[PDB]
Amino acid sequence: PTSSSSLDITSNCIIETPLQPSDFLPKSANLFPKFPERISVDSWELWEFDTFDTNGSVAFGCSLYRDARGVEQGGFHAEVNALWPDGTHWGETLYFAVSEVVENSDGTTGGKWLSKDGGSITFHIASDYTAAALDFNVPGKVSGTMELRNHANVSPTSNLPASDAEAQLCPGVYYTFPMGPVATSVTATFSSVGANGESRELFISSGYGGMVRGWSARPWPTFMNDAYYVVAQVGPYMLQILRTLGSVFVQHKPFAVARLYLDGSLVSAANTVVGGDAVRLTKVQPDEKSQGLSGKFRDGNVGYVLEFAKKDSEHGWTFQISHKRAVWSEPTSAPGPDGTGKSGWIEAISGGAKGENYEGHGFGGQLQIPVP
Ligand SMILES: CC(C)[C@@H]1CC[C@@H](C)C[C@@H]1CN
Repeated sequence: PTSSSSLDITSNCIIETPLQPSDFLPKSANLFPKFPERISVDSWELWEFDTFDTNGSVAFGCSLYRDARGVEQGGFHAEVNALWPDGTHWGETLYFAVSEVVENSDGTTGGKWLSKDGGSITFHIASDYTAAALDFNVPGKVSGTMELRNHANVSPTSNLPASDAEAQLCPGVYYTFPMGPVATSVTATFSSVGANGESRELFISSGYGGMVRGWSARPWPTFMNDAYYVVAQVGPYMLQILRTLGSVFVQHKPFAVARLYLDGSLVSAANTVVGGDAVRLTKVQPDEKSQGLSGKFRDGNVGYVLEFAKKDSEHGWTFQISHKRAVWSEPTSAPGPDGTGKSGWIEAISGGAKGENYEGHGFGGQLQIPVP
Protein backbone atom coordinates (compact mmCIF):
# COMPACT_ATOMS: atom_id res chain seq x y z
CA PRO A 1 0.00 0.00 0.00
CA THR A 2 2.00 3.04 -1.40
CA SER A 3 -0.89 5.54 -2.18
CA SER A 4 -4.19 5.76 -0.22
CA SER A 5 -7.30 7.93 -0.86
CA SER A 6 -9.92 7.54 1.91
CA LEU A 7 -13.08 9.76 1.87
CA ASP A 8 -15.91 9.87 4.47
CA ILE A 9 -19.02 11.95 3.51
CA THR A 10 -19.34 12.85 7.28
CA SER A 11 -15.83 14.47 7.52
CA ASN A 12 -15.55 17.56 5.18
CA CYS A 13 -14.21 15.79 2.04
CA ILE A 14 -16.86 17.63 -0.14
CA ILE A 15 -16.36 21.36 -1.11
CA GLU A 16 -19.07 23.54 -2.83
CA THR A 17 -16.70 25.27 -5.35
CA PRO A 18 -15.01 23.58 -8.38
CA LEU A 19 -11.82 21.42 -8.01
CA GLN A 20 -9.40 20.54 -10.88
CA PRO A 21 -8.62 16.77 -11.01
CA SER A 22 -5.08 15.35 -11.05
CA ASP A 23 -3.72 15.43 -14.63
CA PHE A 24 -4.54 12.47 -16.93
CA LEU A 25 -1.58 9.93 -16.84
CA PRO A 26 -0.95 8.73 -20.48
CA LYS A 27 -0.71 4.89 -20.97
CA SER A 28 -2.09 4.40 -17.37
CA ALA A 29 -5.52 3.00 -16.40
CA ASN A 30 -5.80 6.08 -14.03
CA LEU A 31 -7.57 3.81 -11.50
CA PHE A 32 -6.33 5.91 -8.54
CA PRO A 33 -8.87 8.68 -7.68
CA LYS A 34 -8.30 11.90 -9.68
CA PHE A 35 -9.86 13.81 -6.68
CA PRO A 36 -7.85 11.98 -4.01
CA GLU A 37 -8.14 14.35 -0.96
CA ARG A 38 -11.60 15.84 -1.57
CA ILE A 39 -14.34 16.12 -4.21
CA SER A 40 -16.49 19.14 -5.12
CA VAL A 41 -20.34 19.13 -5.30
CA ASP A 42 -19.87 18.92 -9.12
CA SER A 43 -17.05 16.36 -9.36
CA TRP A 44 -17.60 12.68 -10.00
CA GLU A 45 -15.54 9.50 -10.40
CA LEU A 46 -16.74 6.11 -11.67
CA TRP A 47 -15.45 2.51 -11.47
CA GLU A 48 -18.02 0.34 -13.25
CA PHE A 49 -18.04 -3.48 -13.80
CA ASP A 50 -20.84 -4.98 -15.93
CA THR A 51 -21.46 -8.66 -16.90
CA PHE A 52 -23.93 -10.71 -18.96
CA ASP A 53 -24.07 -14.34 -20.12
CA THR A 54 -23.40 -15.60 -23.71
CA ASN A 55 -27.22 -16.40 -24.11
CA GLY A 56 -28.34 -12.79 -23.34
CA SER A 57 -30.54 -14.07 -20.45
CA VAL A 58 -28.62 -12.92 -17.25
CA ALA A 59 -27.06 -9.55 -16.41
CA PHE A 60 -25.29 -8.15 -13.33
CA GLY A 61 -23.75 -4.69 -13.11
CA CYS A 62 -22.11 -2.64 -10.41
CA SER A 63 -21.26 1.10 -10.73
CA LEU A 64 -19.17 2.51 -7.83
CA TYR A 65 -19.19 6.31 -7.61
CA ARG A 66 -17.45 9.04 -5.70
CA ASP A 67 -19.68 12.11 -5.92
CA ALA A 68 -21.92 14.24 -3.66
CA ARG A 69 -25.26 12.77 -5.04
CA GLY A 70 -25.85 10.42 -2.05
CA VAL A 71 -24.66 12.62 0.88
CA GLU A 72 -28.19 13.25 2.32
CA GLN A 73 -28.81 9.44 1.97
CA GLY A 74 -25.68 8.88 4.19
CA GLY A 75 -22.94 7.74 1.75
CA PHE A 76 -21.21 7.31 -1.59
CA HIS A 77 -23.56 5.48 -4.02
CA ALA A 78 -23.10 2.08 -5.70
CA GLU A 79 -25.71 1.06 -8.34
CA VAL A 80 -26.34 -2.74 -8.42
CA ASN A 81 -28.63 -4.22 -11.11
CA ALA A 82 -29.44 -7.88 -11.92
CA LEU A 83 -31.74 -9.71 -14.40
CA TRP A 84 -32.74 -13.42 -14.21
CA PRO A 85 -33.87 -15.55 -17.18
CA ASP A 86 -37.56 -15.41 -16.08
CA GLY A 87 -37.41 -11.59 -16.49
CA THR A 88 -37.25 -10.90 -12.70
CA HIS A 89 -34.95 -7.92 -11.87
CA TRP A 90 -33.28 -6.53 -8.72
CA GLY A 91 -32.06 -2.90 -8.69
CA GLU A 92 -30.88 -0.80 -5.77
CA THR A 93 -28.81 2.22 -4.96
CA LEU A 94 -26.57 1.19 -2.01
CA TYR A 95 -25.02 3.92 0.25
CA PHE A 96 -21.58 3.67 1.94
CA ALA A 97 -20.20 6.25 4.41
CA VAL A 98 -16.52 5.51 3.48
CA SER A 99 -14.85 5.03 0.03
CA GLU A 100 -11.15 3.96 0.09
CA VAL A 101 -8.93 3.38 -3.02
CA VAL A 102 -5.30 2.23 -2.62
CA GLU A 103 -2.42 1.56 -4.98
CA ASN A 104 -0.24 -1.31 -3.55
CA SER A 105 3.60 -1.76 -3.81
CA ASP A 106 2.87 -4.81 -6.12
CA GLY A 107 1.10 -2.30 -8.50
CA THR A 108 -2.44 -3.68 -7.82
CA THR A 109 -5.35 -1.25 -7.13
CA GLY A 110 -7.86 -1.92 -4.32
CA GLY A 111 -11.20 -0.19 -3.66
CA LYS A 112 -13.59 -0.49 -0.73
CA TRP A 113 -17.04 1.13 -0.31
CA LEU A 114 -17.68 0.57 3.45
CA SER A 115 -20.91 0.98 5.50
CA LYS A 116 -21.24 1.84 9.24
CA ASP A 117 -22.87 -1.65 9.77
CA GLY A 118 -19.68 -3.34 8.35
CA GLY A 119 -21.22 -4.13 4.90
CA SER A 120 -18.93 -3.43 1.92
CA ILE A 121 -18.25 -3.71 -1.81
CA THR A 122 -14.56 -4.15 -2.67
CA PHE A 123 -12.61 -4.33 -5.96
CA HIS A 124 -9.07 -5.55 -6.69
CA ILE A 125 -7.41 -4.88 -10.07
CA ALA A 126 -4.21 -6.48 -11.48
CA SER A 127 -1.08 -4.28 -11.96
CA ASP A 128 -1.34 -5.01 -15.74
CA TYR A 129 -5.19 -4.56 -15.71
CA THR A 130 -5.77 -8.17 -17.00
CA ALA A 131 -8.05 -9.19 -14.03
CA ALA A 132 -10.51 -7.57 -11.62
CA ALA A 133 -12.35 -9.12 -8.64
CA LEU A 134 -15.31 -7.62 -6.80
CA ASP A 135 -16.56 -8.90 -3.44
CA PHE A 136 -20.12 -7.99 -2.28
CA ASN A 137 -20.88 -8.25 1.47
CA VAL A 138 -24.04 -6.14 1.97
CA PRO A 139 -26.10 -7.79 4.73
CA GLY A 140 -29.84 -8.10 3.88
CA LYS A 141 -29.15 -7.07 0.21
CA VAL A 142 -26.51 -8.99 -1.78
CA SER A 143 -23.42 -11.12 -1.23
CA GLY A 144 -21.05 -12.76 -3.67
CA THR A 145 -18.21 -12.28 -6.11
CA MET A 146 -17.61 -11.03 -9.66
CA GLU A 147 -14.50 -11.60 -11.81
CA LEU A 148 -13.40 -10.00 -15.15
CA ARG A 149 -10.34 -11.41 -16.98
CA ASN A 150 -8.58 -10.25 -20.18
CA HIS A 151 -7.00 -13.24 -22.05
CA ALA A 152 -5.81 -11.14 -25.09
CA ASN A 153 -2.39 -11.71 -26.81
CA VAL A 154 -1.99 -7.87 -26.86
CA SER A 155 -1.70 -6.33 -23.32
CA PRO A 156 -4.35 -3.90 -22.03
CA THR A 157 -1.35 -1.52 -21.52
CA SER A 158 -0.64 -1.37 -25.33
CA ASN A 159 -4.26 -0.12 -25.96
CA LEU A 160 -4.38 2.55 -23.11
CA PRO A 161 -4.94 6.15 -24.35
CA ALA A 162 -1.64 8.00 -24.95
CA SER A 163 -3.15 11.57 -24.73
CA ASP A 164 -5.96 13.54 -23.02
CA ALA A 165 -7.80 13.73 -26.39
CA GLU A 166 -7.89 9.82 -26.64
CA ALA A 167 -9.15 9.62 -22.97
CA GLN A 168 -11.84 12.37 -23.35
CA LEU A 169 -15.50 12.43 -24.29
CA CYS A 170 -15.21 16.25 -24.39
CA PRO A 171 -12.96 18.78 -22.65
CA GLY A 172 -12.55 17.81 -18.99
CA VAL A 173 -14.75 14.63 -19.25
CA TYR A 174 -12.65 11.42 -19.13
CA TYR A 175 -14.20 8.05 -20.07
CA THR A 176 -11.99 5.00 -20.53
CA PHE A 177 -12.14 1.23 -20.98
CA PRO A 178 -8.78 0.08 -19.59
CA MET A 179 -9.41 -3.74 -19.45
CA GLY A 180 -10.66 -4.05 -23.06
CA PRO A 181 -12.24 -7.47 -23.88
CA VAL A 182 -13.00 -9.56 -20.76
CA ALA A 183 -14.47 -12.95 -19.85
CA THR A 184 -16.71 -12.64 -16.82
CA SER A 185 -18.18 -14.64 -13.91
CA VAL A 186 -20.61 -13.84 -11.08
CA THR A 187 -21.72 -15.91 -8.08
CA ALA A 188 -24.21 -13.88 -6.00
CA THR A 189 -27.07 -14.31 -3.54
CA PHE A 190 -29.78 -11.66 -3.11
CA SER A 191 -31.84 -11.67 0.18
CA SER A 192 -35.21 -10.53 -1.38
CA VAL A 193 -36.03 -10.91 -5.13
CA GLY A 194 -39.37 -10.35 -6.95
CA ALA A 195 -43.00 -9.87 -5.73
CA ASN A 196 -42.65 -12.83 -3.24
CA GLY A 197 -39.37 -11.35 -1.77
CA GLU A 198 -37.72 -14.84 -1.64
CA SER A 199 -33.86 -15.14 -1.75
CA ARG A 200 -32.35 -15.95 -5.22
CA GLU A 201 -28.87 -16.86 -6.48
CA LEU A 202 -27.42 -15.55 -9.76
CA PHE A 203 -24.64 -17.19 -11.73
CA ILE A 204 -22.68 -16.19 -14.85
CA SER A 205 -19.63 -18.07 -16.13
CA SER A 206 -17.47 -17.49 -19.26
CA GLY A 207 -19.72 -14.44 -19.81
CA TYR A 208 -19.02 -11.07 -21.48
CA GLY A 209 -19.04 -7.50 -20.21
CA GLY A 210 -16.61 -4.71 -19.49
CA MET A 211 -15.08 -2.16 -17.18
CA VAL A 212 -15.43 1.64 -17.29
CA ARG A 213 -13.21 4.18 -15.53
CA GLY A 214 -14.42 7.79 -15.83
CA TRP A 215 -14.16 11.13 -14.03
CA SER A 216 -14.85 14.84 -14.46
CA ALA A 217 -15.13 18.14 -12.66
CA ARG A 218 -18.09 18.83 -15.02
CA PRO A 219 -21.54 17.65 -13.95
CA TRP A 220 -23.57 15.59 -16.49
CA PRO A 221 -26.29 18.23 -17.27
CA THR A 222 -23.56 20.72 -18.43
CA PHE A 223 -22.51 18.38 -21.33
CA MET A 224 -25.47 16.08 -22.10
CA ASN A 225 -29.22 15.49 -21.97
CA ASP A 226 -29.25 12.02 -23.63
CA ALA A 227 -26.70 9.19 -23.45
CA TYR A 228 -26.32 5.59 -24.68
CA TYR A 229 -23.69 3.15 -23.31
CA VAL A 230 -23.22 -0.48 -24.43
CA VAL A 231 -20.62 -3.27 -23.97
CA ALA A 232 -21.10 -6.15 -26.38
CA GLN A 233 -19.65 -9.29 -27.98
CA VAL A 234 -20.66 -9.93 -31.66
CA GLY A 235 -18.83 -13.02 -32.88
CA PRO A 236 -15.13 -12.09 -32.65
CA TYR A 237 -15.90 -8.34 -32.10
CA MET A 238 -15.95 -6.77 -28.65
CA LEU A 239 -17.24 -3.21 -28.60
CA GLN A 240 -17.73 -0.59 -25.91
CA ILE A 241 -19.18 2.88 -26.54
CA LEU A 242 -20.56 5.89 -24.66
CA ARG A 243 -22.34 8.42 -26.91
CA THR A 244 -23.82 11.66 -25.46
CA LEU A 245 -26.16 14.19 -27.09
CA GLY A 246 -25.53 17.69 -25.82
CA SER A 247 -27.60 19.96 -23.64
CA VAL A 248 -27.98 23.68 -24.43
CA PHE A 249 -24.77 24.19 -22.30
CA VAL A 250 -22.59 22.55 -25.08
CA GLN A 251 -24.81 23.94 -27.93
CA HIS A 252 -26.35 20.46 -28.41
CA LYS A 253 -23.03 18.95 -29.64
CA PRO A 254 -22.70 15.15 -29.65
CA PHE A 255 -19.67 13.38 -28.11
CA ALA A 256 -18.47 9.75 -28.05
CA VAL A 257 -15.81 7.42 -26.72
CA ALA A 258 -15.84 4.06 -28.59
CA ARG A 259 -13.51 1.06 -28.98
CA LEU A 260 -13.82 -1.98 -31.24
CA TYR A 261 -11.69 -5.13 -30.81
CA LEU A 262 -11.34 -8.13 -33.18
CA ASP A 263 -10.43 -11.32 -31.22
CA GLY A 264 -8.60 -9.20 -28.57
CA SER A 265 -6.81 -6.76 -31.01
CA LEU A 266 -7.89 -3.07 -31.04
CA VAL A 267 -9.08 -2.25 -34.62
CA SER A 268 -11.07 1.01 -34.16
CA ALA A 269 -10.64 3.71 -31.46
CA ALA A 270 -12.97 6.71 -31.80
CA ASN A 271 -13.30 9.87 -29.67
CA THR A 272 -15.36 11.76 -32.32
CA VAL A 273 -19.00 11.30 -33.51
CA VAL A 274 -20.05 12.41 -37.08
CA GLY A 275 -23.87 11.69 -36.94
CA GLY A 276 -8.68 9.23 -35.02
CA ASP A 277 -11.65 7.08 -36.16
CA ALA A 278 -15.26 8.29 -35.83
CA VAL A 279 -18.55 6.68 -34.86
CA ARG A 280 -22.10 7.29 -36.09
CA LEU A 281 -24.94 6.25 -33.78
CA THR A 282 -28.49 6.57 -35.15
CA LYS A 283 -31.72 5.67 -33.29
CA VAL A 284 -34.11 3.10 -34.89
CA GLN A 285 -37.84 3.98 -34.52
CA PRO A 286 -40.65 1.35 -34.23
CA ASP A 287 -42.13 2.60 -37.57
CA GLU A 288 -38.81 1.50 -39.26
CA LYS A 289 -38.08 -1.96 -37.75
CA SER A 290 -40.38 -4.73 -36.37
CA GLN A 291 -37.81 -6.11 -33.83
CA GLY A 292 -36.85 -4.40 -30.56
CA LEU A 293 -38.49 -3.11 -27.35
CA SER A 294 -38.90 0.57 -26.61
CA GLY A 295 -38.39 2.08 -23.17
CA LYS A 296 -41.25 3.41 -21.04
CA PHE A 297 -40.41 7.16 -21.44
CA ARG A 298 -40.50 9.77 -24.21
CA ASP A 299 -37.62 8.05 -26.15
CA GLY A 300 -39.47 5.56 -28.32
CA ASN A 301 -36.42 4.01 -30.00
CA VAL A 302 -36.31 0.22 -30.47
CA GLY A 303 -32.55 0.18 -30.93
CA TYR A 304 -29.64 1.85 -32.75
CA VAL A 305 -27.36 1.52 -35.78
CA LEU A 306 -23.68 1.79 -34.61
CA GLU A 307 -21.03 2.48 -37.30
CA PHE A 308 -17.23 2.65 -36.81
CA ALA A 309 -15.33 4.32 -39.70
CA LYS A 310 -11.64 5.19 -40.41
CA LYS A 311 -10.34 7.91 -42.85
CA ASP A 312 -8.87 5.03 -45.01
CA SER A 313 -11.99 2.75 -44.62
CA GLU A 314 -14.58 2.47 -47.46
CA HIS A 315 -17.44 0.90 -45.39
CA GLY A 316 -16.02 0.33 -41.82
CA TRP A 317 -18.10 -1.76 -39.40
CA THR A 318 -21.89 -1.51 -38.90
CA PHE A 319 -23.76 -3.08 -35.98
CA GLN A 320 -27.56 -3.33 -35.66
CA ILE A 321 -28.61 -3.09 -31.98
CA SER A 322 -32.13 -4.18 -30.92
CA HIS A 323 -33.46 -3.86 -27.34
CA LYS A 324 -34.34 -7.46 -26.30
CA ARG A 325 -34.78 -7.67 -22.48
CA ALA A 326 -35.47 -4.85 -19.97
CA VAL A 327 -33.01 -4.75 -16.99
CA TRP A 328 -34.03 -1.45 -15.24
CA SER A 329 -36.45 1.39 -15.87
CA GLU A 330 -36.52 4.54 -13.71
CA PRO A 331 -37.99 8.01 -14.36
CA THR A 332 -35.72 11.10 -14.39
CA SER A 333 -38.56 13.65 -14.48
CA ALA A 334 -42.18 14.07 -13.44
CA PRO A 335 -44.44 11.95 -15.70
CA GLY A 336 -46.13 13.35 -18.84
CA PRO A 337 -45.91 13.34 -22.66
CA ASP A 338 -42.21 14.52 -22.32
CA GLY A 339 -41.41 12.46 -19.22
CA THR A 340 -37.77 11.29 -19.40
CA GLY A 341 -36.10 8.25 -17.84
CA LYS A 342 -33.34 5.68 -17.90
CA SER A 343 -33.64 2.19 -19.39
CA GLY A 344 -31.17 -0.73 -19.23
CA TRP A 345 -31.17 -3.49 -21.82
CA ILE A 346 -29.86 -6.79 -22.80
CA GLU A 347 -29.31 -5.98 -26.48
CA ALA A 348 -29.33 -8.32 -29.51
CA ILE A 349 -26.63 -7.13 -31.95
CA SER A 350 -25.60 -8.25 -35.43
CA GLY A 351 -23.23 -7.22 -38.20
CA GLY A 352 -19.51 -6.41 -38.67
CA ALA A 353 -17.75 -5.25 -41.84
CA LYS A 354 -19.35 -5.54 -45.28
CA GLY A 355 -20.03 -9.26 -45.95
CA GLU A 356 -20.10 -10.10 -42.20
CA ASN A 357 -23.30 -11.03 -40.29
CA TYR A 358 -22.03 -11.99 -36.81
CA GLU A 359 -24.60 -12.25 -33.98
CA GLY A 360 -24.24 -11.58 -30.28
CA HIS A 361 -25.51 -9.60 -27.30
CA GLY A 362 -24.76 -6.51 -25.26
CA PHE A 363 -25.54 -4.89 -21.92
CA GLY A 364 -26.71 -1.40 -22.75
CA GLY A 365 -28.36 1.56 -21.13
CA GLN A 366 -29.84 4.89 -22.24
CA LEU A 367 -30.71 8.01 -20.19
CA GLN A 368 -32.42 11.27 -20.87
CA ILE A 369 -32.58 14.14 -18.39
CA PRO A 370 -34.89 17.12 -18.85
CA VAL A 371 -32.18 19.70 -19.63
CA PRO A 372 -33.04 21.61 -22.85
C1 LIG B 1 -38.55 17.44 -21.94
C2 LIG B 1 -37.69 18.03 -23.09
C3 LIG B 1 -38.59 18.48 -24.23
C4 LIG B 1 -36.67 16.96 -23.58
C5 LIG B 1 -35.73 16.59 -22.44
C6 LIG B 1 -34.85 15.46 -22.90
C7 LIG B 1 -33.94 15.92 -24.01
C8 LIG B 1 -33.16 14.71 -24.53
C9 LIG B 1 -34.75 16.44 -25.20
C10 LIG B 1 -35.84 17.46 -24.80
C11 LIG B 1 -35.13 18.79 -24.62
N1 LIG B 1 -34.55 19.17 -25.94
